[PDB]
Amino acid sequence: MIIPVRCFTCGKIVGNKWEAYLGLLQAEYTEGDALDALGLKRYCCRRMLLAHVDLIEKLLNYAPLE
Amino acid sequence: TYPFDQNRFVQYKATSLEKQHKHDLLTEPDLGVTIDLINPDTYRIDPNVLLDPADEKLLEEEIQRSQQHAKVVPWMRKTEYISTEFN
Amino acid sequence: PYANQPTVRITELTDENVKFIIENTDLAVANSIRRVFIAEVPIIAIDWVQIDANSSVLHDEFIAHRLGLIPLTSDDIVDKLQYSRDCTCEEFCPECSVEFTLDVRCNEDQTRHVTSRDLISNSPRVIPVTSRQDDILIVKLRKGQELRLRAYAKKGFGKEHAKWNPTAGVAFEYDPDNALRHTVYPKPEEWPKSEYSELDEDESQAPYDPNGKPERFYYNVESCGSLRPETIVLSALSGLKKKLSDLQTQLSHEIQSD
Amino acid sequence: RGSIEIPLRDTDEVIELDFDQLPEGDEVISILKQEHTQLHIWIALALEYYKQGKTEEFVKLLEAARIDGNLDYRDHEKDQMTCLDTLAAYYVQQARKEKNKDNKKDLITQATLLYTMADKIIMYDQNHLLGRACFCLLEGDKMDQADAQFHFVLNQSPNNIPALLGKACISFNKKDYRGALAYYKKALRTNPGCPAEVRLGMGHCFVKLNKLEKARLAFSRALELNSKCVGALVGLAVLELNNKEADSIKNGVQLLSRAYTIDPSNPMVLNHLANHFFFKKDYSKVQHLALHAFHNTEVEAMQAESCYQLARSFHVQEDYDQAFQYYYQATQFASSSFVLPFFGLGQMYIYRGDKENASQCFEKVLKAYPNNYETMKILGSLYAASEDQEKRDIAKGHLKKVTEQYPDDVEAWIELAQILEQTDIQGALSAYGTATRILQEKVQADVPPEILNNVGA
Ligand SMILES: [Zn+2]
Ligand SMILES: [Zn+2]
Repeated sequence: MIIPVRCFTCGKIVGNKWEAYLGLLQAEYTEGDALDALGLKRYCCRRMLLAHVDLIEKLLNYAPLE
Repeated sequence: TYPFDQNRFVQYKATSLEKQHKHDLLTEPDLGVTIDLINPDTYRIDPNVLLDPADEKLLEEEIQRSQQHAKVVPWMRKTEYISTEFN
Repeated sequence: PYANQPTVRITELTDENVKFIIENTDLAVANSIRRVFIAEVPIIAIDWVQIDANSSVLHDEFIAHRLGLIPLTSDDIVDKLQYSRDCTCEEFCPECSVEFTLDVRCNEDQTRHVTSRDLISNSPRVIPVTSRQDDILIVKLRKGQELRLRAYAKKGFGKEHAKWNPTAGVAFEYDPDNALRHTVYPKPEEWPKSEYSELDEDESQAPYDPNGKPERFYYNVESCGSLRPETIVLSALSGLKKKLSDLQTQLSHEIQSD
Repeated sequence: RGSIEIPLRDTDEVIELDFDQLPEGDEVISILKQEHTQLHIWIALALEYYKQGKTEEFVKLLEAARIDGNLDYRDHEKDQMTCLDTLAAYYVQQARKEKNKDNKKDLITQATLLYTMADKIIMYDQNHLLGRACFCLLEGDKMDQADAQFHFVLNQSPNNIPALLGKACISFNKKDYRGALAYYKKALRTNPGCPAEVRLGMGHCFVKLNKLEKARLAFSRALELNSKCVGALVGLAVLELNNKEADSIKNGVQLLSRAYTIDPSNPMVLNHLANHFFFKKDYSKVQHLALHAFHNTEVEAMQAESCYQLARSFHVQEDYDQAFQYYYQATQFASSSFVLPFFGLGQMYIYRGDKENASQCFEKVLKAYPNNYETMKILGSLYAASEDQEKRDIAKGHLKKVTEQYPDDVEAWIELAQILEQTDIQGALSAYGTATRILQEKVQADVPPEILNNVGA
């Protein structure tokens, strides 16, 4: 839903990289060069960002008020 | 005994060894630069200071790898996220 | 009949990780040190969350969980604070906890990101790592949604909950060339060389060393930032030494009391 | 610039002196002393004569300036000490480029005598420590003392770049290129005035530690600022002369004939032209340049190579008597330079049946690195006979090096079986078995009876 705060497998904080990840993809870094540039080496950290589906952006389409 | 030939000459093409030798540049014991502080009559830095990029790259010691994440592969693709508007 | 004399070399030291080699020593000691890095170095993490108002799209346990995993810069204060279970005071106090507040409301159209930048400590030294790069996202809020809560962080082991684990990943390796054949490759040529392989590119693995012992241990202790990476190691050695001292005290009491 | 106004006794600055002519430096001292000009004009014209490219007049006119220090100048000793600083610094600078009529000590005693008189007015100044520091480089000792005297200029008043460059040559003398390279970075950002292309020494340290991408970029810029410097051109030759495999015309012409025509009195380019011609089979010029590449050099690195070249030219001529002494001088001058002179004396001691010392001199060849050619040297000059594992072990280890590689092995298996007849008899048999057929592919030549005899034995 939202980005996990820590890579489940190892422990590296990945919860501060999602918006950075997407911004680097918007610089049109290739998808693994975004991860190489954020500093995710282990494939266990890389599958945190590659696999993450950011559904909270859809949940925020629904209005509580306004 | 077999009468082995005495190695009295260079038959071997040992020039393979002489050309590889990196002869050090020892033209002057001060490494080709005069150590003094009275000869600098002129100065480059006068307000039109000179800065060539070929000189800019020599200021660094060593800064200049692989790109194998980018490789094009027909059994592999990319990914897709959550926008706001779609089909 | 006595201890071996371990020796250390740091090969790299960043503010993220230490690489170092321990020589002599013993495989069991080196691995127990690895474990203490993972599970018994203390850090400060959020472990109490009183949610006053939450209307984010994430339910309170989810918010609380995420706050738990935010690392805190307890590089020093963790060695000062008591475990709350051991502190003699009826509530949390600044001698056994650090209070945190989060008070955010999205009163604007743009989707407000609540981040660790919004966790306000009561102690300028125990702050979320990304406050001293980007901040850890705790929630995205729509207009009119809010999240007000206060939380306390407390000292804990990575053994209790992973929130208190200080390491991102402990690399641990010994006998890089398999001279001991503790691992037995069916095809030793399909295996790439270790980072620390001393072998040439010709031969695949070191010749079997029958009388050999594992005697250099190559570490890479990567921090999650809650402690400096060299502080993880010094704190794990202190912690393991203290565990053993406590065990010895209890032993001496059990011996003398028989 | 072109002329200076002259302070006269009467009607000062109505009259001027210009430096396009080459006047006599003997009358200058008299006119400066009848006109009673101030001490400043002395150094002013000294600099102008230095702009003309004249190192001798600059140092000789300033010598008589010590007598007229403060006659009537009203306390002008500061300009006097600035005058004598040049006579305490340019003596050491000119002692290195000695001529054929003067020696080194003739300028050392003059750089040591007037330096003490220079420190009588002002001591430990921005340049006085430079003289004490560079005094140790001229004798070849006390490098830490010169480095400690160079460091003091940072704590007094480091108002120039060559005030710090002195430590990098001393870091270079102790084989510390990291500490010298870190000091040569400050030489390019400032870039003060110096005709010696201060960037040349920085391109020298980019040679080591695999920075060929940097040293070329330094030498190229030094070639574009002034093509007159040979130290930026011959360096490219020493980069390229390894590639004697393609475009060799570039190495002979662009990097050897140009450095020679612009500056033929250089033993480095003369040595390199000599070895270039050695491969060309032009021995009539190799020894003439090597004779001219030998008498002008001072450091043993170049002269040991010049004698190695001369002994190489005489060896190929079946002239080993003169080449033995040239090989001996090549190793007596510079022994830890390269493996080549040890190999030359190893191949030389074969002559006159003194092959005992060829083994001792070949031993230092393996200490650097083994060679497919050096293994057969001591294999051929093997004094191991029987029950002698001091020399047979080396023969075995050399034969294991010739056995894997195939440099047209013909007699290698013979020398294999010649040792293995005491050891397992099957190894000698396998060696003679392969040696029997290896002697038939080059020509139709029958097997000599000695091998079929040894195999039947
Ligand atoms: Zn991970
Ligand atoms: Zn308390």
